[PDB]
Parts: sequence; C-alpha cells; structure tokens
Amino acid sequence: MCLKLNLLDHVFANPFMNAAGVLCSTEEDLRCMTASSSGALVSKSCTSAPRDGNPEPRYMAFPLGSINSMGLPNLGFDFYLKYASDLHDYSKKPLFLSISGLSVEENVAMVRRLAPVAQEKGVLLELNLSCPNVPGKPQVAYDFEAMRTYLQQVSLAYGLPFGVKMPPYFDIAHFDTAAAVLNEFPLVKFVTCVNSVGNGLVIDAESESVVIKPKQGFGGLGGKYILPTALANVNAFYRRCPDKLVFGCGGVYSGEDAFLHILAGASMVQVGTALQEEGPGIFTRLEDELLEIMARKGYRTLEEFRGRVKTIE
Amino acid sequence: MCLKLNLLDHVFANPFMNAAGVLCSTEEDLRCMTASSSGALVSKSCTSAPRDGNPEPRYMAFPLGSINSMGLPNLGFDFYLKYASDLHDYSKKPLFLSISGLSVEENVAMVRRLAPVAQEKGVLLELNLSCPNVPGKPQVAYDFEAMRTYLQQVSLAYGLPFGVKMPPYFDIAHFDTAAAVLNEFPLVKFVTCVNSVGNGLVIDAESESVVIKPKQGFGGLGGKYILPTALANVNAFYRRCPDKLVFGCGGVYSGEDAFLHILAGASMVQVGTALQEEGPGIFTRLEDELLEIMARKGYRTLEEFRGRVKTIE
Ligand SMILES: Cc1cc2nc3c(=O)[nH]c(=O)nc-3n(C[C@H](O)[C@H](O)[C@H](O)COP(=O)(O)O)c2cc1C
Ligand SMILES: Cc1cc2nc3c(=O)[nH]c(=O)nc-3n(C[C@H](O)[C@H](O)[C@H](O)COP(=O)(O)O)c2cc1C
Ligand SMILES: COC(=O)c1cccc(CCc2c(C(=O)O)[nH]c(=O)[nH]c2=O)c1
Ligand SMILES: COC(=O)c1cccc(CCc2c(C(=O)O)[nH]c(=O)[nH]c2=O)c1
Repeated sequence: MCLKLNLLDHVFANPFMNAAGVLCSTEEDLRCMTASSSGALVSKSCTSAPRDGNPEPRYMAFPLGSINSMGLPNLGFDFYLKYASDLHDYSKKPLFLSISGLSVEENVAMVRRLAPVAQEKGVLLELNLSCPNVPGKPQVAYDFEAMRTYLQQVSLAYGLPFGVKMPPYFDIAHFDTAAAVLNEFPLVKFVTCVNSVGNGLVIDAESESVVIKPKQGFGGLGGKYILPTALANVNAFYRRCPDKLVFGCGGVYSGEDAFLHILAGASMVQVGTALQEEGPGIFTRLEDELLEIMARKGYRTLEEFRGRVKTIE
Repeated sequence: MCLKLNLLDHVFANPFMNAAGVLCSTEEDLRCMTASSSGALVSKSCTSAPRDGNPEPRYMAFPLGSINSMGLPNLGFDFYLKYASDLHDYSKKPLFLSISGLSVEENVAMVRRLAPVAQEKGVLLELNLSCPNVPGKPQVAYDFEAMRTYLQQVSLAYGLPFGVKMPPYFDIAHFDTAAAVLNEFPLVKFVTCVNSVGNGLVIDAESESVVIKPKQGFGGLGGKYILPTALANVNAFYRRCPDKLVFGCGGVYSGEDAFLHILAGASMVQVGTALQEEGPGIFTRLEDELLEIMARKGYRTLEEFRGRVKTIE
C-alpha cells in the first residue's frame, strides 16, 4: 500500500509538499526539500528583482501556530527560473514555481519567460494573489475586478495550465463570487486554499509587546489557529470548481489533519508552519500517519474518500 | 488595586461580561448572568418576532474553541424590552441589549421603541452588524454602503449613544474604511471587536462528518482559534477611533487573555465560548487571574495599561 497519485500530467509519490515561503528560498532549501520524502516542492513566491524583505524579527511560532510579516524576501525570478531550468532534478519529484509580482505587468513579464521552461521541463506555475498593503486599495483576491484582470492577463501571456494561491474567504457570497471568477479561466487547473489568515496580532503578556517588528506587530497567521478556516475554503472551492483540483494548505501538523483536508476535497496537501517548526522529517511522519488512518478505515486509495466529507441530514 | 471602571455614564465592578448569544436567551439565563460576578451582561441579539433558529446540532465545542450556526433563535424583541424595562435589577450591574434585525427597517422599529426605556432605565444598545442582509450579499459590516445606511438610520431613529458589534476584518483596507465609516457617527460610542470568524468548517475524523447540521457544516468560529484575530481587530480600531471605546471579544479563557485584550485597547472584555463551556463561575476565576497579573506587574488600575501594547522600535 502506498500514497502515489497522478495529476496535472505528473506523477507524485504522495500528496505532501511544502507550503510556498517555507524551506524554499535558497538553493540549499530547495535541495533539502528535494531530498525529503515530500511528494513535490514549491519555490518561494518571487518578484522580478531580489528583495531583502522586512526588518527582523518578522516570523514567530507558538504552540498554536505562527505569525509572519516576511515582506516577500526572495532571490529574484532569475534565480528560481535558473533553478527550474538547470538545477532541479525532475526524476526526484515535481516542482512548482510560485510568482508574486507587485503589478499585473510584472507578473506578465515573469510568466512569458517561464512558459518555455514549463513546456520543456514541466515546472508548474502557482500564481500568488496576495501582496504587501497599498493604502487605499484591498488585496487583489479581495477585489474581484482586479482578480479577473490579473487572471485574464496571465492566462493570455502564459498560455499553459497553472494554479492560483488564494487568501481565505469568510463570507458565502465571496465564495460564490471568487469561484465564478476562477471558473471563467480554463487554464486555472488548480486552486490552493489557503494563504495565511491576514493581519492577526500576537502579544506577549510578560513583555507587553507585540512579537514581530514590521507593521506594528500585525502579520499573517498559520498553524492550528487556521485549520477550520482552511477546511471551509478547500471544501467551498471543491464544491464550486468541479473542473479544477483544490490543494489544501493550513493547519496540517499530523496525518489526521491531512486526512481532513483530503475529505474536504484536497488533491495535494501543503505544510507550512509545522514544516518550519519540525523540519523536513515531518514528511515521513505525515505519510505514516495518513497510511495508518487509511488502513484502520479500510481505504486503499485517496480517491476513495477525497471530497467525501459527510453532511448531516 | 482594583478592576473598577466607569464608562458610558455607568459604573462597572470589573470589565467582564458575557458575549452576546451566550447565556443570555431566557429570563432564567439573564438572572443567572445577573447573579454572577460579571461586571455587566448583554442580552441575546433579538429580532422583532420570536425565532426558533436553525435545526440541531447547531453548536459544538472542542479543545481549541467552537463552531456555531444558531440562526438567531431568540424570544423576540418585546421580551428583551420587557426584561430591560421591568425585570432587570440595575442596582446589581449594567445591562446591554443587543439587537440584530434582518433589514434596516426592522432595526429602526426596534430602536424607536428602545429609546424611551434607554433614557429612563439606562439600558445600553449594541447593534449587531455582523449579521445577514439580503441573501447573496455579504453580511452588513462587509458591505460599507449597507453599513453606512444602517448607521445613519439607526442614529436618526434612536438619538442616544449606542455601540456596534463588528465581524473580524483581515485586510488593512477594510480596517481603514470600516473605521472611517464608524467615525462619521458621533452617537456610536463603543465598538465591539469581534463577532465569530465567519464560515469555518470543523470535520470529525472518526465519523468523516461535519459536526453541525445547518449550512453543510459551515459556521462561525469562536474561542482559542480566534484570539490573535480578535486582538488585531481591537488594536486596529483602538488606534483608528480615538474618540470611541473598544470592547474586546474573542478567545478569552484566562485573566492573561483578558490582559492581552486590555493592552490591545479593550475597555470591556466579553467571554463567549469559554463561558458556554465553563459556566458563569468563570468570572470569579478571570477576575482573580487578572488581579494576580496586575499585582505581579505593579499595576493598580486598568487605565495604567489599557492600549499600552509596545511595538518593536
Ligand atoms: C515564513 C512564511 C513565509 C511564507 N511565504 C509565503 C510565500 O512566499 N508565498 C505564499 O504563497 N505563501 C506564503 N506563506 C503562506 C504559506 O504558504 C501558507 O499558506 C500559510 O502559512 C498557511 O499554512 P500553515 O498553516 O501550514 O502555516 C508563508 C508562510 C510563512 C509562515
Ligand atoms: C452559541 C453562540 C451564539 C452567539 N450568538 C451571538 C449573537 O446572538 N449576537 C452576537 O453579536 N454574537 C453572537 N455570538 C458571537 C459571540 O458573541 C462572540 O462574538 C464570538 O463567539 C467570539 O468570542 P469567543 O471566542 O469568546 O467565543 C455567538 C457565539 C456563540 C458561540
Ligand atoms: C495581505 O498580504 C500581505 O500583507 C503580504 C505582505 C508581504 C508579502 C505577501 C506575499 C508573500 C507572503 C508572505 C510574506 O512574504 O510576508 N507571508 C505569507 O504568509 N503569505 C504570503 O503570500 C503578502
Ligand atoms: C437568519 O439569521 C442568521 O441565520 C444569522 C447568521 C449568522 C449570524 C447571525 C447573527 C447572530 C449570530 C449567531 C447566530 O445566532 O447564529 N452566531 C454568531 O456566532 N454570531 C452572531 O452574530 C444570524
């Protein structure tokens, strides 16, 4: 018995991978993610030029999860493109490249260059619809006309199957609107739910201080705090986007949390805070634990229970 | 050393009270909250007509908090108005009456009727904006045009100081816009942050089932899941609404959580899930725990540390 699967025309040894931004910034990180037992890896979201990101401390974790305001530090698109084109060993596992340009034009410029490497090598694209705050305007994925623009422009410029990383939604009307926008675009083959829960605030009682330096302590939350929000979003998109795959991200620390994502409809399962805290060994534990739940229930395949969460009456 | 506060022209023995919807539906509930050591109580959010609410199970709790889709079950406005005018003992503690009409017209009708009792007895109004409007539109407080409408008409119909219960926000743009709307209305003297984190989904791994019946399992999240989100919202409004009070609500299980809310800027501190789970004995524990933290830090009153959370640099 094994957790092997095929999608987007690639084979994956198991449904696990890092979440974008975790253990994926440097050549050292990507090589370590490659050497792990993960099923796939995703590079850090990049911009055209390298960025240092925000002042430190800019990430902190706690028993129930993490807060970050990293500021999109990254080595620049040229570095991740070179990683995808010359350095990654595709015989080991698939690679996804996350892009997060600060304007539509910047995104269009990076995807035009990624297209022939995607054709030649099979690197897959994850378009990240989250960016640093611009006063007077909402996040792109919270502004449905801007979202529709980015997607129209990228699908035109890239011309190949790609995926989008979405922030969480909290209102049913927003699920219906966002999914309708995503469904206008046949090249969006996968949706990743969810990015960190925006602008939480952790305060330390002893020091009476916030715990990260940028943005007066405000930053995105991950880990145990966000599991039910992550499951709601995976399931909301699984139901509304029957012709796409959903990848689950948020709150995965155990094979049980992975099993819940898959029941909710997840095809791949990304690990962020728990990977940051435990290291790449977590992938062999997560495989063992999900296999163990499956055996106890009598499930031979992920397909037997994916998206089969039961409702009452 | 003391927990006493005077606000809104009332005196409160301590900052604790129930969160609306918890232990406040019936006369029996309200007399219980009155007999407890809470500094105040708020009645269940009511509609003009009595409501049975959604089918059960519609609330469930777990180690890290709760999920609910109650559907606004309540005994109807006439009951809560009668409780405020004839039954509540104001010599014990102040009363807030929460209203949550299904349309602006229903809100307006309630508050015209409330107004004479508010002037005579001193009951204080909390208008719930984290509430359904027209289906397929977002809840009122996530639609800034509907929000401005509700506040204009309620200000006019009521003519007295009131407060508003707000859903959590996740994007800085929303904090900016929401506070600017609120700051248009000088009768809005307090803002309660936050209502439940909307449409999460809790799944039970053993049964492979959702845990509440309404809305295919989707429901509002409370408790340990939402503390950082609640602290962010309290601090964001404390900073942006310098002429208003902020009441904090979300994730309070201990005097230490209360202490964080107050450093974030909370005046009153409300207790929902932990109160539902532990019962009204929680209020003596919370007061003890908060006084111990204060004693250890040398704080003699709440004003010494309210709003004084430190940032880094
Ligand atoms: C330090 C850190 C860096 C991150 N950077 C990115 C990023 O560059 N791109 C992105 O799409 N999401 C990024 N995220 C969000 C994660 O991909 C993930 O969506 C989030 O942490 C929720 O998952 P978790 O509960 O497993 O942490 C980052 C998260 C963390 C904690
Ligand atoms: C069973 C239940 C019923 C609730 N009903 C209401 C309500 O009627 N009006 C309201 O403004 N909020 C209501 N809420 C939200 C609580 O007031 C509170 O905002 C939310 O639970 C967050 O606080 P907590 O983390 O202490 O639970 C309810 C919450 C629960 C769990
Ligand atoms: C609401 O989004 C933001 O505030 C924001 C700020 C800086 C960078 C980004 C994009 C990269 C990113 C980051 C990051 O590099 O700070 N952290 C996350 O949790 N998710 C992300 O997608 C988003
Ligand atoms: C028809 O009214 C509703 O179905 C409904 C839905 C969501 C929220 C509300 C307002 C009451 C409320 C409830 C509730 O009664 O379901 N639960 C919460 O966690 N916060 C609330 O403010 C009503």
